[PDB]
Amino acid sequence: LLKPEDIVLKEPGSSEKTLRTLLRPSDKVSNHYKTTSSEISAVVGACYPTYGVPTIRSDIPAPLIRRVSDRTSYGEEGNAYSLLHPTIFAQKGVFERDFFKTRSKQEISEILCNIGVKLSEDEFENVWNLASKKHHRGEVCVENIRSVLDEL
Amino acid sequence: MREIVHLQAGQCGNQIGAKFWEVISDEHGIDPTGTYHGDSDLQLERINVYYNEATGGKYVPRAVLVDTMDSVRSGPFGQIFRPDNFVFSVLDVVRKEAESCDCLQGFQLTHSLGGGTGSGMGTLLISKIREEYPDRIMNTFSVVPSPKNATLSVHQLVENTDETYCIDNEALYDICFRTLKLTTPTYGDLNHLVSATMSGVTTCLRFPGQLNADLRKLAVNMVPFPRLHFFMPGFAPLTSRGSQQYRALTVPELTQQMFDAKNMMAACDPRHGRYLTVAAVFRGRMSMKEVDEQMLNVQNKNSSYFVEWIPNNVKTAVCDIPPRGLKMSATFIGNSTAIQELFKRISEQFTEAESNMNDLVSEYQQYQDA
Amino acid sequence: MREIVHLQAGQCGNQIGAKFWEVISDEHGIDPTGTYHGDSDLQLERINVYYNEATGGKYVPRAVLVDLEPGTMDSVRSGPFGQIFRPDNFVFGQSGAGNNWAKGHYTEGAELVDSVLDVVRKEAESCDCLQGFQLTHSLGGGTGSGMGTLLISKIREEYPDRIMNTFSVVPSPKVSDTVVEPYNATLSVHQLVENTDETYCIDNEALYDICFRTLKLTTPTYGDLNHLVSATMSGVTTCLRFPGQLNADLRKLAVNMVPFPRLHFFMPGFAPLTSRGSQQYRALTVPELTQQMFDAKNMMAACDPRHGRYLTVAAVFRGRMSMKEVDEQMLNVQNKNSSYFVEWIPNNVKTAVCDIPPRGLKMSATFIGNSTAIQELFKRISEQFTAMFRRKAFLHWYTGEGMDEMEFTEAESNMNDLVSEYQQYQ
Amino acid sequence: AVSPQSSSTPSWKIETKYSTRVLTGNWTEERRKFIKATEKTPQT
Amino acid sequence: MRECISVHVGQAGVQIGNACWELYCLEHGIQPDGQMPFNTFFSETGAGKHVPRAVFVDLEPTVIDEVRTGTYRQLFHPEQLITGKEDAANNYARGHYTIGKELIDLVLDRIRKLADQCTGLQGFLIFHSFGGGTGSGFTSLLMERLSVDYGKKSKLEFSIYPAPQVSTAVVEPYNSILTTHTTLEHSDCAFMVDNEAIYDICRRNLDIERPTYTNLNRLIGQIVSSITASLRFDGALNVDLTEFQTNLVPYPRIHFPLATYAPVISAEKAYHEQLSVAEITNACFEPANQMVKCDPRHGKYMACCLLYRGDVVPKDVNAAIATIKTKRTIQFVDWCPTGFKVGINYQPPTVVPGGDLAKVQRAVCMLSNTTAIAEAWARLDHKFDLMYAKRAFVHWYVGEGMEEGEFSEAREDMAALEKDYEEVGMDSV
Ligand SMILES: Nc1nc2c(ncn2[C@@H]2O[C@H](COP(=O)(O)OP(=O)(O)OP(=O)(O)O)[C@@H](O)[C@H]2O)c(=O)[nH]1
Ligand SMILES: Nc1nc2c(ncn2[C@@H]2O[C@H](COP(=O)(O)OP(=O)(O)O)[C@@H](O)[C@H]2O)c(=O)[nH]1
Ligand SMILES: Nc1nc2c(ncn2[C@@H]2O[C@H](COP(=O)(O)OP(=O)(O)O)[C@@H](O)[C@H]2O)c(=O)[nH]1
Ligand SMILES: [Mg+2]
Repeated sequence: LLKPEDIVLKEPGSSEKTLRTLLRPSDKVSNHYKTTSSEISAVVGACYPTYGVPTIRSDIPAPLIRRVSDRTSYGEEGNAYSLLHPTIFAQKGVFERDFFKTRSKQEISEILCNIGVKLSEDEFENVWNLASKKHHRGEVCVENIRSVLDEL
Repeated sequence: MREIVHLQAGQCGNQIGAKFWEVISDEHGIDPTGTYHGDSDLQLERINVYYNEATGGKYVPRAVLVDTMDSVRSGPFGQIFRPDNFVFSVLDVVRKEAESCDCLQGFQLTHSLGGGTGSGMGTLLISKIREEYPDRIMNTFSVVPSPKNATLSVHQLVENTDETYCIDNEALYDICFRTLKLTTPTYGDLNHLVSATMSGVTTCLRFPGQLNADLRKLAVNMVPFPRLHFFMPGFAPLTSRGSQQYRALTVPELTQQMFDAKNMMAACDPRHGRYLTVAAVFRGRMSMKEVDEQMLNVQNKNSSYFVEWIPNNVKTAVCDIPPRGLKMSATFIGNSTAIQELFKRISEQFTEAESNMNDLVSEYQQYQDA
Repeated sequence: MREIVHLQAGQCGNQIGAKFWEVISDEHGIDPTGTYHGDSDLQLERINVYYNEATGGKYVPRAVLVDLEPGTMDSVRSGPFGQIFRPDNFVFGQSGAGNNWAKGHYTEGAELVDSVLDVVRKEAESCDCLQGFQLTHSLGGGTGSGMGTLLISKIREEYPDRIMNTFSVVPSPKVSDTVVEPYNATLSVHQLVENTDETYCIDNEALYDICFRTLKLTTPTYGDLNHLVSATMSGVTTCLRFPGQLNADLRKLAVNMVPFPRLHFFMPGFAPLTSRGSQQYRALTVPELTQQMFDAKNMMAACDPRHGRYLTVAAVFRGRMSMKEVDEQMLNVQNKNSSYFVEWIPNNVKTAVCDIPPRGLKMSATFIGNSTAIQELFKRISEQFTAMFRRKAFLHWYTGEGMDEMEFTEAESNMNDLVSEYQQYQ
Repeated sequence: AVSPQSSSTPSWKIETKYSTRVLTGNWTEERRKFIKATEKTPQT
Repeated sequence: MRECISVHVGQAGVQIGNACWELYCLEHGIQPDGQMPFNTFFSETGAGKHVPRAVFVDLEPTVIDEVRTGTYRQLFHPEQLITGKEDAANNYARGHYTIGKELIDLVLDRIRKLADQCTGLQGFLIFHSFGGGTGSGFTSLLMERLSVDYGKKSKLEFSIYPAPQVSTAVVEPYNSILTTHTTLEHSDCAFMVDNEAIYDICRRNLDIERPTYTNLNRLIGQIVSSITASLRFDGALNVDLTEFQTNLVPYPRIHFPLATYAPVISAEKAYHEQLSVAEITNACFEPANQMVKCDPRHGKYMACCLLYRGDVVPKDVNAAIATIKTKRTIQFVDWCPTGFKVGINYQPPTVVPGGDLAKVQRAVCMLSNTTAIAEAWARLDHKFDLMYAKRAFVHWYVGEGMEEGEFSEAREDMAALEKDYEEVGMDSV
């Protein structure tokens, strides 16, 4: 015949029990008398897009033939260490966009038997599958094909 | 941590202090039999300022009724009181509560300055408390006779209390006829309005506001020289049954009606007045560029009429807890040159006391001058 | 193998010790209906130090619980642990003790040999080995300085070789209960010198003081006041009972701390004490326990240790601990505070280690201290004696039960001669 | 030499006493219930 | 481990301290209760908690009591939250002589207890103002008691400067001119803010009408987090805390510099237009964005300390610095041809959640020691002259111990401070 809830007697913990005090009608001031010092400040340590330009401008595509007036960065000029001790690709003029470009099945097939690697047809299909699985978007790239052939 | 001893002395003070205790009890959520209602946790945090409690949820005020008393206990909230201090001895009860208190700051005495009980016994008992606690503030709310007895009374009181509030029933009546369209002024309505004006300035003592200023700070801010201390109250967002839906509510709107001449508690003339110190105590959830911008904009509209040779002629205070019902409210209080007219009329109406009143009138004159 | 016999007597000793056989209960994991519940088998191999055996795995304590009233044995059985205590060793008295040390010591002097002596020799001989004898009497009452303190001269007459260890409750004037405390406590510290080598001193103002300054609880009962001593009494035998690094025992604590046969009145302490609100904000490590250890506010006998130089200072430790800094801050506090130690003795600090921390802690360090400012306890209780003796006011309760005036003068005539030794070697 | 104290540690002087909801002297340390937790006896 | 002690004293410094320890906690993984699922500001206890280094001392009961019941109650040591009995009533002889003298033995141990715990301590972060009996008088109690003990150490106080045209106090200039009487002796970097400019910064850039006080505690919160990023985050060009007493102050009583923070912007304007490195430092110098009420066009800059933050490149910085120093508008001083000072770090501008700011990649904090604040000292003793002539409002400061023998002694010392913008401003030959 009683309620299942009987409260503690104070803001001190583990007090002796007491009944729940009744708040009479038109005398509930909890919804109206909230505080304003720390109540507006609730930053819990337990989301939004980003505005401005990046300092590298990798989000915009790079132009093919540059104007003379272009001083906006694109990232293709690498570090000075990569200009003072270049890879042989950089030494004679093939670079990372030619690595990362989307080539063809016949282009990779012509690459295989002419770069000095003899590959089975099933091995080539598996290499293409592993390269497309390694690439997030999924295509054929020189870096992806060489990395999959080196790892597997 | 501020404390308060409340004494109802004389008849009019008795019936206004009764409404005082009713107003603070409804704002703090106590059933008149004494039980606490705890809808929000902010109600009981500083009940120590005006109360001491009893065993079993009962609470009882720090108030002494000395001079009617059967009528008060027969009234709405009589059952809260202590029946052992209904004195009609006063020294023993005032040291009893002030010795059970921890750290004292101020006293709320309700009296008048026009009769044989509120004036002489008021001055006697303020002497009898200032001889006992010389480091407190006596907020002694008072009623003076209309300019259309006090000279005997005031000339120890102006030495002692410095926190009296003296304009009266003619202004109360004209407020009721004009800005409220209130057809029948009952005595209880004026007791209600004075009591809410009491309770407006007692929220920096009881609640955590935003710009927290207690009574000693109010004394230091308002009173320039130790004999210019009679102040002017007023309560802003008052209107009728009709005009609510026609008016709006903002800080620029309540600024209008806290500096409205027809709203203030005065049968006086701000057009012949010059405010030395103003305090506008706000209650509610309000942005504060509105407060400070409207403060100095309404000071900007009147360069002559606020006092010259003072840069900041105003002061604002604000608390985070509004009144009951109203989303925000304001209470304006002033210290002007618009008050010596009452002194002139009450002096044109012993002899060294009359000379001291002429001294106070000349004090206003020589400080209003350049 | 080194079993410890505890003699609890009085209205005091059956409510002080009633908390003492509770921390022995959980640090060995003893249920309040006899049997052991637990998982770690470190603490039942040395269960026999405090707990004899029976059938069905049941462990009852080696306990003596005596009074001249029937009063307090209707309360120690009324606690949570009352079924644990042995049924026969509650030794009753149908009459009352009645505040006087005259009724218990000489009128009930012939009664205690049938009462306590015949239960002890029944018990203490029955153990496979023995270590010593540890009694807790109130100096200011009727049973503790009555039945109990005569027994301190009775078993010691039988076995002279063992070790007496009295956690003694000497009263204080500020918090007082009875007006004739120069007539029951002064008449027992003359007997303590000959017959009790390790003599602690517990007060009732310093114990409330610790639960005011430190634990910050505002209305302390006796039960909260009696765990600051019940942790101390269990925390001194932490090497006779558990493994560790550098074990000590109740001869190894007395060689270091008793240089002379009459300079043997110690005073206690207990290190890791912090409040009810700031539990996690304090880092309980070595240099903070030894900063709690040495100051005036922490020490349980109500005296200021700065007025009197420590002749000797002991300690003990528990918990998984690294030795280096433990031995290092007690190199500093002898060195920086050369003013508050005597000269002419090279070392003054003893340390001993265990392995297990207490229940719900990580470290602990019980404190035992021989200082020469215990004469502050024994000048105030003789300051009020002869300032009352000159009117002879409450003498007419003591010539009517069997002791003379002439033994009253000798109990203070040697009380100064105790203080005449602490003052000379200061 | 005396050592410093905060507000309302000893209570050897007699004070009036409130329920701890009202933010009074020595409120916080009695608001927080004393807490302890153990798992078992450690090893050596 | 270049730690600092962060007291929050008076009312006008503690709601910022609410917002100060929000911004440090959200920056890292620290929760409000201090459990991390930092070593400059935070002490860590091995249970799993972190404890900040901040003592919240004020005479006013409710503003500390709203924290112990607040949502950040499981953060601090609850013996650091120190309260006396009665407020100081904006009276210098109540916050420094009659009620403030009761609490100085306790707080001498509390700065000693924290500093014995710290290893590589580098100074203090007190947060006060210039009008309070317990905000401006009482911070000159917690200052002279430390230089007699700690002495040579780097003290950075963030003090709300009394505004030119607005205020709320009344008897303010009697002890503001007494605050400077000893903080000339013992303060080494006393940063200042007028709130009147931040009232109008919100009205122009931020699309804000009706701003509260909770918005200004966040923008003051960033400036403290801009200067303290070089302790908790390693950068390309670090600026440490002993270096601020050789960069900034040229003569030992000229140590009062300004502050601002350029790309204050909402979410609808920052989407429309970009933010390079060569324009957020152009937005520093424009007269519509300094956070203190002043017009810089009448003032010659002495020593800027541009604190950059986020994604910046150091050639983009020095490209921008030579565009600006060639400008014919903004003037400098001839005996400082060095002028500027940069700081570049790899940690971005943070954002509070539920705030009004936008996610900007770059944000700067220029901290300009300037000339123009001297004419704001023309008005702060002009205000003092008029009250003190007729002995107005003196009847209470004489109530609690102070006399007339110090009020004229302070005025000449604030008269002598106005002269020292003229021996150094009039150029040699
Ligand atoms: N930034 C900020 N400033 C505030 C806040 N509240 C008040 N102020 C400023 O404080 C000024 C007056 O306060 P102070 O002169 O510092 O006085 P105090 O230190 O609060 O001293 P007390 O009033 O006695 O507590 C006002 O002019 C406000 O500009 C706030 O919440 N945030
Ligand atoms: N609120 C209220 N005020 C009253 C009432 N009766 C009288 N007053 C006020 O009391 C004043 C006169 O009383 P007073 O001079 O103090 O006579 P005394 O009470 O005998 O000292 C009048 O100006 C009225 O304004 C009442 O019933 N209610
Ligand atoms: N602090 C404290 N004092 C005690 C306790 N038990 C007894 N006392 C003290 O012992 C004295 C009473 O002696 P009492 O026990 O009646 O003597 P008995 O009849 O011989 O046992 C009083 O001064 C009490 O203050 C206790 O648990 N805590
Ligand atoms: Mg304040």
